Amino acid sequence: KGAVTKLKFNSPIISTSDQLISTNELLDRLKALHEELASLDQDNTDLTGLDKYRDALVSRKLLKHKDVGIRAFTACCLSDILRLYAPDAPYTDAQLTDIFKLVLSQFEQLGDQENGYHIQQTYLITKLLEYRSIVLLADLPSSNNLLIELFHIFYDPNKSFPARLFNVIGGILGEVISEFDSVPLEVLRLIFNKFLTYNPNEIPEGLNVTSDCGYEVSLILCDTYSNRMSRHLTKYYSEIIHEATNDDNNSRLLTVVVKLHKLVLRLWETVPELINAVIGFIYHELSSENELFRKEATKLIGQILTSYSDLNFVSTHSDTFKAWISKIADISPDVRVEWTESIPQIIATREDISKELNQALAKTFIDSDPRVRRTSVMIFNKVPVTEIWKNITNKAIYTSLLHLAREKHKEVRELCINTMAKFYSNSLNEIERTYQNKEIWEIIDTIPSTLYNLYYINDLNINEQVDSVIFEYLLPFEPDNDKRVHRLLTVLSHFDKKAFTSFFAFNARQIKISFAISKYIDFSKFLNNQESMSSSQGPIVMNKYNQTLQWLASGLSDSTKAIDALETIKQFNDERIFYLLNACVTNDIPFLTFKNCYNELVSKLQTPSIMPRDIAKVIQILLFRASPIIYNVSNISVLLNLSNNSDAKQLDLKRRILDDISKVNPTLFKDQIRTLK
Repeated sequence: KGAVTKLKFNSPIISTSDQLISTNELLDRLKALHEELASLDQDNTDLTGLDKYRDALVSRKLLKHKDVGIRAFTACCLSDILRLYAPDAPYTDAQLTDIFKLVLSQFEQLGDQENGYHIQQTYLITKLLEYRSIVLLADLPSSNNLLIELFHIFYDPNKSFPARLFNVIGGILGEVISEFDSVPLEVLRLIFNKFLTYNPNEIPEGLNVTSDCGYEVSLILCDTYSNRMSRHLTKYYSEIIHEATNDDNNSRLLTVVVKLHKLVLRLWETVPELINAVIGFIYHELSSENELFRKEATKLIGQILTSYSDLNFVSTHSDTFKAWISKIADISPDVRVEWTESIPQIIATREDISKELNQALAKTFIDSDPRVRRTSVMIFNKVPVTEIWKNITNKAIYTSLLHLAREKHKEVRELCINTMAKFYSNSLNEIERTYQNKEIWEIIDTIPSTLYNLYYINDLNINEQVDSVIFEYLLPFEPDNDKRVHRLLTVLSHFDKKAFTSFFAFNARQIKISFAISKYIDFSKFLNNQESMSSSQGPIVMNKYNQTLQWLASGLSDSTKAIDALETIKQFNDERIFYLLNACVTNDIPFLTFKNCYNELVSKLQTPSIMPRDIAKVIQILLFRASPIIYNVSNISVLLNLSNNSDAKQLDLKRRILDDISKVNPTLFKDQIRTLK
């Protein structure tokens, strides 16, 4: 009881009828008492001649005093009283609650506008944490309520606390909760909901210095006090699902589970150290009876594998990861698709996995359900070709791709043809060849040959597709004149006998179709003026042109779409269009000017019995079979011996091509030379 320091303050604080103390005087006195009790040392101090104020600083007349100042100083004085006397704990539970219920009022006022006493309030919250005198609130018959109130004060939106106390607030709420074993679910919501209600990088502005207390606090507790929050996180997730399931509403469980997943997703992006607390639940969700939950669980893990994190998932939670990829055989196709729909992002976000993916995708490309196979081929469409050759490298993958080209399913077949097509084009204008990647090229080089084989199954639809596709990726109409032949050879490089026969056949028809469109216009210009409405060939030519238009419309899926197309063109009778069209079939035409007349021809038909749109998509795919593309000026490029020796895999092609181009009929060939002599 005897020390070196002693309380110097010895003035009345309680105002009675006999002896009263004005507000100001009492305010100043409490100020002195406060400033002194703060300098007093815990150990070396009398403390004996202080009890007088111990029983005075609890008078309800002061705790609920009008003037905020008195209550402020009183709270500061009490904070030190608990400090000094500690651990003796002088005040009883009753008196203690009245004090902790007053301090909360201070924290509440600390958020509101300055009452001219924030300094004292700041000292309160700070000292109450430094001396750990705030934990005393944890061991009370009303700690639960005081806890909920404590959090509501800081997490109160209508409040505005300085970024300076953020670290302090996290300490208060941190130590106070670290004393609880079963924190009210109400408190948990308030703490976790911040990860959902507040999401940064949402509004691209100038500084984003806005910041938020509730959020930062949640992070402090989930980071600094993760060891104690993880235990509660499991309770929260478990309690929520529990509450929503028993809920009279049968359409709430699925709505709440989706949020929890989003919460976990956010937690993993901020504090992936707590995900281990509820990682177990998810694990079983995947193999849960209800597929919906399995679908959501699969989608969740799929989103986590695409979010930035200081920690690794497949490394930390490998048990669940294997369960994730194990959904490639899930009974529910929806779960399968939901899975395959995440691969694109993952592959474009990480390269960590290149084994499980190739093993799963291999089965996904041959799954019974068409939906998944479609979502599988979509990969080569969404994710860039580059990332494709880098990540996936499985043999079955490519093979299965080109395999679906001959599949009965249309929607899948169509998408496939187009995909594996553009893929081939981009697989040559970006990725090169090495001593290791060439192991799979034998599949990408056989693509052009494959497409041409589709002409054998004989199908108006397929044929049209192939035609439009080839001249869209494989053999383009740009950019120069040399590179065309260069690639034209790289395309015909890996070609089987059927590929060539069909290749040449597709050309042998071009000269015939050309002889048609040519006359088509010669018979179309029939109405350029009165000629033989019933004179010359009127009764025969009419049925000549009318029966010739069906010829070029017999190789089209919708013949009734062509006969009406060219028929309306006959109605227009515009010499212009007739010129371009005719100037695109007269054979022997500079590839350059061809692209000019063609491009302008299809563009002039746009936005003019039905929309001309059809006429365009019909005449276009009709010209690819008519107009000469490969059998033109390209002859000179190949005519010029680009090789003096070696590279025999090119000379044989030069032969294969020219040898056939000459077989067309030298009927006109051996004539030019004669006129030249």
